[PDB]
Amino acid sequence: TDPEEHFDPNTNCDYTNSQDAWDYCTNYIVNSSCGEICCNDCFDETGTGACRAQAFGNSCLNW
Repeated sequence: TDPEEHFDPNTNCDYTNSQDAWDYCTNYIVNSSCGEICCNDCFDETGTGACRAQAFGNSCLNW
């Protein structure tokens, strides 16, 4: 999926930009909160499934 048509931030997200939230989630920007959790917290599961690949096996060693 793409993060464009998918936002659903639970009450622990902060950023309300698709790009910045995604970037940090996907370890693009070193931040020590990334992995599947950061996807889950800023995005529903569907958005998450994409963002997970971009943390899992793109930048972060472990999601």
